[PDB]
Amino acid sequence: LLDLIWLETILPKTTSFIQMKMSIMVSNQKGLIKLYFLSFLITIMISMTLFNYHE
Amino acid sequence: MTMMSGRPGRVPLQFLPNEARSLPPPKLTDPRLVYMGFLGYCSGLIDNAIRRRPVVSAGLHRQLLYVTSFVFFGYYLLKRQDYMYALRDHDMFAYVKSHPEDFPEKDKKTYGEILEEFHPVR
Amino acid sequence: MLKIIIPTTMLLPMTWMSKHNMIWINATVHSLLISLISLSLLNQLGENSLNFSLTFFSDSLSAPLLVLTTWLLPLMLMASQSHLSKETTTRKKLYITMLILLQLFLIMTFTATELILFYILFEATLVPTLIIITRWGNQTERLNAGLYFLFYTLAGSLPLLVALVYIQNTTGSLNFLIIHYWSHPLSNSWSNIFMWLACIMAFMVKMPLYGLHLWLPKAHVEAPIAGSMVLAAVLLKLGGYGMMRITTILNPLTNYMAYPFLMLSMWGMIMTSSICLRQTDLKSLIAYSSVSHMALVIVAIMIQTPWSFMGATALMIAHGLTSSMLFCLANTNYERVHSRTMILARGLQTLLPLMATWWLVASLTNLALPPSINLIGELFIITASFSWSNITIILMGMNMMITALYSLYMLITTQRGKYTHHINNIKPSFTRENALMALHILPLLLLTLNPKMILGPLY
Amino acid sequence: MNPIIYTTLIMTVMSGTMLVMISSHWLLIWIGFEMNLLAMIPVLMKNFNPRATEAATKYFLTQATASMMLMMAIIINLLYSGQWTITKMFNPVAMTMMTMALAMKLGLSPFHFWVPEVTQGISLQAGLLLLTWQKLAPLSVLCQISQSINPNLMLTMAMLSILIGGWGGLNQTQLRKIMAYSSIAHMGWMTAVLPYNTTMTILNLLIYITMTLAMFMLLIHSSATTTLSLSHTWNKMPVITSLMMVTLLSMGGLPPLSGFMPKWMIIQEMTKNESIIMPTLMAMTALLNLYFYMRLAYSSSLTMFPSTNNMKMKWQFEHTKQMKLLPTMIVLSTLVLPMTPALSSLN
Amino acid sequence: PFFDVQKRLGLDLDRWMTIQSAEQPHKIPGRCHAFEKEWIECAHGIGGIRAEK
Amino acid sequence: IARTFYDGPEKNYEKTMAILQIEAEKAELRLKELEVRRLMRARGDGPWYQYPTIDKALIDHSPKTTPDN
Amino acid sequence: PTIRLQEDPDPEDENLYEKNPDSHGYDKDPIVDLWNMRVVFFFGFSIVLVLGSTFVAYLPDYRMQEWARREAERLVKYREANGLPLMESNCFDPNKIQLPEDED
Amino acid sequence: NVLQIVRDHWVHILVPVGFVFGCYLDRRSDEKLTAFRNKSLLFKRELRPNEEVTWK
Amino acid sequence: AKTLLHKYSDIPEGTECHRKAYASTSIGGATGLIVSAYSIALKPPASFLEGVARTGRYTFTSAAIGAIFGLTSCISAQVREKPDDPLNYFIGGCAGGLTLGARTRSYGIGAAACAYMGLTAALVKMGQLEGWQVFAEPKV
Ligand SMILES: CCCCCCCCCCCCCCCCCC(=O)OC[C@H](COP(=O)([O-])OCC(O)COP(=O)([O-])OC[C@@H](COC(=O)CCCCCCCCCCCCCCCCC)OC(=O)CCCCCCCCCCCCCCCCC)OC(=O)CCCCCCCCCCCCCCCCC
Ligand SMILES: CCCCCCCCCCCCCCCCCC(=O)OC[C@H](COP(=O)([O-])OCC(O)COP(=O)([O-])OC[C@@H](COC(=O)CCCCCCCCCCCCCCCCC)OC(=O)CCCCCCCCCCCCCCCCC)OC(=O)CCCCCCCCCCCCCCCCC
Ligand SMILES: CCCCCCCCCCCCCCCCC[C@@H](O)O[C@H](CO[C@H](O)CCCCCCCCCCCCCCC)COP(=O)(O)OCC[N+](C)(C)C
Ligand SMILES: CCCCCCCCCCCCCCCCC[C@@H](O)O[C@H](CO[C@H](O)CCCCCCCCCCCCCCC)COP(=O)(O)OCC[N+](C)(C)C
Ligand SMILES: CCCCCCCCCCCCCCCCC[C@@H](O)O[C@H](CO[C@H](O)CCCCCCCCCCCCCCC)COP(=O)(O)OCC[N+](C)(C)C
Ligand SMILES: CCCCCCCCCCCCCCCCC[C@@H](O)O[C@H](CO[C@H](O)CCCCCCCCCCCCCCC)COP(=O)(O)OCC[N+](C)(C)C
Ligand SMILES: CCCCCCCC/C=C\CCCCCCCC(=O)O[C@H](COC(=O)CCCCCCC/C=C/CCCCCCCC)COP(=O)(O)OCCN
Repeated sequence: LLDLIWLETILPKTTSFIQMKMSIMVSNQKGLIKLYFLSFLITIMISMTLFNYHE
Repeated sequence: MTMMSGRPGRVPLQFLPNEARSLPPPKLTDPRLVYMGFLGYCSGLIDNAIRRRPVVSAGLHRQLLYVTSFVFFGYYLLKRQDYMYALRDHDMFAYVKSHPEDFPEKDKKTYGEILEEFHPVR
Repeated sequence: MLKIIIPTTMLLPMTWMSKHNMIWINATVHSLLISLISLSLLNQLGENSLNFSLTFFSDSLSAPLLVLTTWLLPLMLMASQSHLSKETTTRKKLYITMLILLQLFLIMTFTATELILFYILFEATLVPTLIIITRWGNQTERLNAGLYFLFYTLAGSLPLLVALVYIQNTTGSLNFLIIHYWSHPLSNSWSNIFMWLACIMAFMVKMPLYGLHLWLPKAHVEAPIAGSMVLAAVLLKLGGYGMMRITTILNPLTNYMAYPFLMLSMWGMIMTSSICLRQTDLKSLIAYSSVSHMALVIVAIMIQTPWSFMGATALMIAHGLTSSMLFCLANTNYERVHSRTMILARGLQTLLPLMATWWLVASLTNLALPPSINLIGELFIITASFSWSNITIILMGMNMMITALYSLYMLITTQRGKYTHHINNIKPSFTRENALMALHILPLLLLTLNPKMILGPLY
Repeated sequence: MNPIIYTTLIMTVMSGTMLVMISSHWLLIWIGFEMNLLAMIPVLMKNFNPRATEAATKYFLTQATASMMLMMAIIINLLYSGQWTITKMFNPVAMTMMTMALAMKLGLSPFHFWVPEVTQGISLQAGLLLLTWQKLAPLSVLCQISQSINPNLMLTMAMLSILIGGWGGLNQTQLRKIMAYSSIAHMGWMTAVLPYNTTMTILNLLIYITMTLAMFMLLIHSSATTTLSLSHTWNKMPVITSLMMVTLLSMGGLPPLSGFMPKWMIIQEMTKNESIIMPTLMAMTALLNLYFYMRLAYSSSLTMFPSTNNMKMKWQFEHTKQMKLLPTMIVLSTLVLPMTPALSSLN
Repeated sequence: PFFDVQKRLGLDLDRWMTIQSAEQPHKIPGRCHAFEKEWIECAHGIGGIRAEK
Repeated sequence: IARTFYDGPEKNYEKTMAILQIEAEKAELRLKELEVRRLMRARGDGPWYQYPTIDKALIDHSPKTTPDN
Repeated sequence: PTIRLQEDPDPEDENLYEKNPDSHGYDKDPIVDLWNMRVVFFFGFSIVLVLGSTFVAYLPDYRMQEWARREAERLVKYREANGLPLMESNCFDPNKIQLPEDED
Repeated sequence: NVLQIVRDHWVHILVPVGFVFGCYLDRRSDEKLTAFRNKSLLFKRELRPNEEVTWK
Repeated sequence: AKTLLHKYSDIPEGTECHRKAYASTSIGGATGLIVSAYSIALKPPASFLEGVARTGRYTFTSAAIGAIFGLTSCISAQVREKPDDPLNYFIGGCAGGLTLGARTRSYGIGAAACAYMGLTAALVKMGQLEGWQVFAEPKV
């Protein structure tokens, strides 16, 4: 219950699962430049509003 | 973020100013030079290994050139590094001397007259 | 101190320029000679340490650990040459090179004056161990074991590095002598609490503390014999030594920051001893016994008393010797029958009597029979803990019972009863194996005659 | 491509970078960037195929958008101060636009999307050039305007680059995409310390370039672009796989290897500025890069994968072309930690 | 980063075009020649940090 | 054994004193160096953090077709 | 082929006793084996254990324990010859301590 | 007769030479830490009529 | 914008719980809108109505988390009469994590989020109290 299951569950297995899910989310881009450049426009607007308005 | 590039009187691409000649040059048995020569020797051994040659015996002239090049570059590298550290300390001392109000000399108390809190271990 | 370091470095070209059939002989002879030379560091002063230079210094805490490392190298070489016989010449030399590099890093780690140098060598010890485990381990799990061995350590040690550099920005130095003389109390603040955690958790992971210990059974079980020997005998102690150095800047915070770790150590000591009672794998039992002994060491370091520090030093040395011997004993039977299941090969006292005697002596030192130094350390720690709080005896005594219960259990399972009928390839013990057991056991017994030599600076 | 034309194009790329790094006028820096891009496009398409054409098109679109933004920032700065000298931007809006343009040129998150694809679409030599030489000019410009950069935006982009590099590299079996995600993470590390100390940025750049050159040369030597192709190298050139494993350990930043020296120097520097949370997160995130380096080392050198029969024929032939600087590159990528104080020569 | 070749060699590749008060053809003045001249002479040699204040 | 393999306590004692002096001087130098860096970066009156301005020798001090500069 | 791969079968482990009935378990070559046994026994049991134990046993008293006993004897003699207390609760002389003047 | 045995046994002096070299380097390192030789308040002493240093 | 952060932080800890909850709701809604914008850009929803639905889902989830966190933390601060205590932020963050788990209808996500958000919020409170800097200015 403790060594083989829950101590595994909390520290190492949770870390592995979270990193794998984040890796899948980050790397699954279809390679279409339309989506990338739309995200670029969103980023440029955000940087102009949230950092450039605060100085 | 750029500390010493704009230091006054600095020539752009000298690598070794004239004033650096006022410093004692590193000895040829400097342990850092010996480590640089060791790096050159390791480069020669790896060059033998990659080319599928007898690692220790194949190129004695080539291994010698590796060691000599590493030592030759390391000498001037050590000279420049020592000069830069000497400049850092020179500027630090001059600035402390020119700003006495920012680095005051305060009277120091003895331990018999400083009250330190005692924390028992139990 | 260079009189130890330079011969160890010279071991590398010596093994790389030796004849194909001379590597083991040369390495063993010269590692034994290096151990003899290192034996001169045991002359310690009392008042202060032996400060060889700005970089290296020797203490009554460092010297026994250094001697144990230099003594463990020849035993590892002796234990490795049997299962590495079929290996090529180049890979055998590479294995010996890994062992030599590990010894060099450990020797420099135990004598570094400055905490960043200690940290760098402390991390450098990781690479040879990882290569040994993942290249010369036998099973497919070794790879996973390697990962567990790596990221548990780094996830603890990366914060420590940050703390260390932070300290040098405010104190101005990380030299241990300066740190000790100019030490100042830690106030009660959240920043101080997190700096305490960053300073402690890496050594906690290395011990390992109960709850952060899952890497140890994997790594010790999947490793080859020399890997297991060095992992249990020396590498774990890297935590303890580290703690004994860094608690000098953590007062008086440790007065209350230590409660969760003390609770974890005592309860998990009970837990791991109990785990040893139901274990099918013989190496796993030894690994969990190491976890329990290291929990006792953690308690000793956390309560911060001279008796506890002395007990922790003695227990570290004694456990290193005993656990290395137990791993070698298990490996002899593994090489006999190619399985680590404890109940497969039974009644071995009938077939291997002298090895049975070795098993018995190792089991006796594991359960801390007087007047062995195992019990000297254990009793000192228990007395200090009783002074800390009288209820601790309840847990401590319980641990003692369970320890004996599993130790003899192992002894009864593998040595007594009747032999397994179908196992007919159990050859007589080789002189190499008997000599390895003797070279483990005799120094341990001789240390009883001069216990102070392992009792540490607080003696 | 004709070898003379190839040499001319390479020297034009280098000349654009040198023009960027020797100019005091914003227009000449812009011209250097244009010249670099113009000569760089054909180098990506040297080996003609649909993938190379797609990679070149994506690269050109990204860099041309970045160049438009950069010229816009220059013009805004000129409008609010009749200045052409690259000292310190006088308008914060112009500074934000310039920082975004330079981040897009470097491939820092969230403008990292193009870096893997392009690196996958070109040859290994083109990838070597793209991941080593193409970083010099924007980083030099960033170093020159370091005092003007807003720390929040730059640090946000750096942390995002480290996180995304680790996470994206975790998912890759192709070696060029692994190198690209490694590059993104290292760029984040470089740009994190830029507002505090440009010498640390230069040191990290040099170390990363050395290790990247070593890895690309080792991958060209053992002509492998996938993990499974690299798993055959032990049965033909074991020394190459051993050197690759050591270099991979160095890239992960493990001490006593060289790759540890930049991070060690950066975290420490950040602690001089009362920055603890960001260095702690940065190291704990670089653990991911170490993980996928370790996985590659497992598949390549620490274990032995099954091979093929025809490999026997390859046993009878040597490598025709020899790399002169590969041994020096490997030694510099691994054994230079004891020479750390020499970094003072970089300021 | 900035390899300052021009000052080392005294070449003047692009410095003739950086400021409004620098040697225009036929001595045609900029609209703000006096102001830029005053600001440049104020800020010369004291560093950017001191010049900003 | 003492005559053959070891020295007297004075050697270790005074070597410790020399080592401690060097280490303490390095610590105070490091603290002073950090303070000097902070002051120079804040005020800009030292040799460090000297960021370039426009060279005044680029100004043309000749009549400009118009009396008012 | 009902098979997945071309592989060598796993070989059986060979007994060093078969070709060398007195094989010491060090090496396949009998001469190397005998000399490895001899060097291990001589340099571990004869050199390190015995001579090292003798060396450690006769280490000079740098911990200064007999010195401390003699110093304690001198102090006890002097103090009980003159009626002084055998030990003082104050480790440092109060006359060189400067306490804060006011505690309220 | 000694040529070949030397050629196959010269690796046996590497570690003893390492030990001797390490001792020499320890002495050299000792030479750099004499700033307080015969200057500590506890061990300061008048020189003998013939000795030049109290330790080396 | 850090103006919303100031609007949240200008009001004292255990006072005006409704206004604290409103400010935190605004911050959460802004975060959810940014998340939905990036998600729609990088993963198109193949329909306009489905994109509007996804934006509403993300923004409502984030705004609900913000409201729950702010209201719970302010109420815990005023009832216990202990402002400047990180455990109020821990309770608020763990309630927000439970809200996230309920919104995604996952017990495991709920527990993990409760723990992690509580610890993060307590850490933010400690950083506010001790002056920890995320984006440190270049002092040296
Ligand atoms: C100096 C630096 C600054 C530079 C920037 C300055 C810019 C100034 C000029 C702006 C004027 C623009 C003039 C010409 C632009 C050319 C556009 C174009 O060619 O379209 C091609 C593009 C692709 O054309 P296509 O491939 O032939 O057609 C494919 C089908 O359309 C699609 O086929 P499907 O059925 O397969 O797809 C399903 C459907 C799916 O459609 C959707 O899912 C979108 C619906 C989302 C619902 C939003 C929630 C509603 C409430 C939000 C309000 C926020 C406050 C509320 C507070 C709480 C409320 C209680 O369509 C999509 O997937 C398209 C997704 C892209 C939507 C718009 C992209 C913007 C960023 C993405 C976030 C979207 C909003 C999320 C919420 C964020 C906050 C608003 O067309 C479109 O994507 C849609 C039409 C675009 C027309 C409007 C463009 C104007 C917006 C420009 C920027 C906005 C302001 C900038 C800054 C303002 C402040 C400073
Ligand atoms: C280092 C050394 C060793 C240490 C490490 C090792 C130990 C550490 C870890 C050990 C295990 C802890 C894991 C935490 C919870 C994991 C849940 C999970 O895995 O979800 C995935 C899993 C997958 O679910 P799914 O896929 O979404 O749907 C399928 C379900 O199976 C379908 O489910 P269903 O339809 O069958 O029914 C589900 C439903 C109903 O569930 C049931 O059907 C059965 C009823 C279960 C509730 C039992 C309550 C009655 C007994 C509890 C008594 C009071 C607590 C103890 C107080 C002691 C007093 C002296 O659940 C609920 O509605 C429960 C909601 C909340 C009630 C319980 C929460 C209480 C929190 C504890 C507060 C403690 C404060 C500090 C106290 C200090 C003073 C001592 O969810 C579950 O199935 C588990 C549901 C039960 C959750 C509550 C159980 C937690 C027990 C206490 C946790 C506190 C420990 C951690 C403290 C640190 C946190 C900040
Ligand atoms: C992996 C380890 C790093 C390897 C790096 C590559 C090694 C080969 C490089 C070949 C050396 C020749 C380069 C310089 C020779 C003469 C040119 C010289 O005049 O340039 C000077 C510059 O000197 C060079 O920077 C010195 C280069 C030495 C680099 C060594 C530092 C490595 C860090 C420590 C690791 C140990 C490395 C071991 C060496 C093998 C001009 O200074 P300055 O124009 O005002 O600076 C411009 C940038 N500023 C103004 C923004 C600051
Ligand atoms: C698997 C094993 C892993 C290793 C486990 C390591 C254990 C580390 C635990 C650290 C022990 C104590 C940490 C800090 C000391 C006190 C903590 C707190 O609970 O005490 C109260 C603190 O008050 C509140 O409780 C605030 C803390 C509550 C918020 C923190 C979240 C705790 C939830 C549990 C998270 C799980 C942690 C481990 C994750 C793996 C005391 O109140 P007060 O005297 O006024 O404040 C003292 C601090 N001052 C002086 C700076 C002001
Ligand atoms: C009467 C019978 C009983 C006597 C028992 C005596 C016990 C001692 C025997 C054990 C040997 C001790 C172990 C050696 C460790 C010492 C290492 C070091 O401390 O010694 C150095 C000195 O080097 C010594 O020479 C050590 C040499 C020991 C080498 C051991 C090799 C023995 C192996 C046996 C091989 C035999 C032949 C093999 C055949 C195959 C010190 O360096 P140095 O800074 O200068 O000295 C400072 C003090 N000064 C200034 C006064 C000079
Ligand atoms: C197998 C056959 C069995 C049957 C035959 C048995 C024959 C008899 C066997 C039993 C003999 C019992 C002897 C009991 C001991 C008597 C002598 C003992 O008291 O010597 C001690 C001395 O022991 C040594 O001090 C300790 C030995 C330490 C051994 C170290 C071994 C070298 C290291 C090896 C590697 C270790 C690696 C790990 C290290 C941490 C006393 O020291 P001390 O009373 O004070 O000295 C006072 C007088 N002095 C100072 C002049 C000496
Ligand atoms: C095997 C797994 C082990 C996991 C270990 C993780 C815990 C490590 C301990 C914390 C790591 C980072 C601490 C930073 C180093 C401390 C140095 C320091 O003193 O900085 C503090 C700053 O302290 C912090 O900022 C640290 C806050 C935490 C940031 C990262 C949060 C990660 C999660 C926190 C809880 C986990 C830590 C304990 C885990 C125990 C092991 C499981 C004060 O500096 P100033 O800014 O100048 O303030 C002075 C005025 N008061």
